[PDB]
Amino acid sequence: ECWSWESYLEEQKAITAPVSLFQDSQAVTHNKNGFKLGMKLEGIDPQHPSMYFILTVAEVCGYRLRLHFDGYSECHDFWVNANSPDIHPAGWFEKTGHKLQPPKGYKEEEFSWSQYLRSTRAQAAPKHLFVSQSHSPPPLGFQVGMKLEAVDRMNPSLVCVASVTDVVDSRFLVHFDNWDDTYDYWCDPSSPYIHPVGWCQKQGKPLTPPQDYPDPDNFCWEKYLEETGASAVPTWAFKVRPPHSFLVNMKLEAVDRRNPALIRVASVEDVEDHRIKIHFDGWSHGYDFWIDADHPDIHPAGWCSKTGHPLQPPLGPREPSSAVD
Ligand SMILES: CN(C)CCCC[C@H](N)C(=O)O
Repeated sequence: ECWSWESYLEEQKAITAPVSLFQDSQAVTHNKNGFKLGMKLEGIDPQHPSMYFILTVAEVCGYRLRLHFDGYSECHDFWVNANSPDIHPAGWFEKTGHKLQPPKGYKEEEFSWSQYLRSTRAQAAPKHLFVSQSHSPPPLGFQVGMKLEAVDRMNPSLVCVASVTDVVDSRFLVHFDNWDDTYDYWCDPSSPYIHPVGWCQKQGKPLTPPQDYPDPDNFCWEKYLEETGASAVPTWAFKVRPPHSFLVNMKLEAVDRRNPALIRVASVEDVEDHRIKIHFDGWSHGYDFWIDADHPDIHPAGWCSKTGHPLQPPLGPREPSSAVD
């Protein structure tokens, strides 16, 4: 009850990033978190986006939850918001035609929700909590098998030959041809990271062809499209979003990248058209990091208070790891 945004702003002569700068999903604070400790469900592996696993609610905190990969090590646990599009209710993969990576010890054929729930004596999280159940409209113009050019987010200076390999509700999965699946990332039509076939060519940018493509220097889209019999995502399907309007020094709240259980008071350290650099007030600049303006883990001031999540105040002066802020 002691720390408060109101007096911090007066003390610092600062301003917060207006709620209007965030996506509705990042700002909404009046939804109830119906998830309960022990409930089971399905979800994508954040580090291997094309794979689906059985997950359990290991912890609830405000509008967030910590999920655990059944049968596996706790080191894989991760946090998501209750309105996350990356989780689905029990039975979702079977209904949508997706494959499942069963719990440790199980074979994909030995898994059955009904029996599993009995063996574990648990309940499945009710369906009415999921925003994504594949009941909504698919992304206009993006179908499994189409080709496009996309930025490798792990190596962002590369624009590469890619394919759509999955579609779930209003989002699709970008995959880099002949490269490892862990480079995949879910995306939507307004993403600034995707471009139609030929973009690089009109921009003078070098295009990164499929891994080990014969005579990589002579890569030709027309040729590749004939070889694969695949079509390119149509140009009209791409509807890139406008650059965000966050300004340097605006304050907000952001999940700690080192200990995701925590959320800290933060400031906009720097900006790009679609990214912002986060600085945790009072902490060393060595911890500042870049992040997409639409990332689900940044929120407007007051989010923690309204959702019931603890908020870490600025680090005290002269403390270890601090910065004369
Ligand atoms: C195109 N992209 C999906 C992969 C780029 C990999 C770069 C480098 N060989 C590495 O392995 O880090």
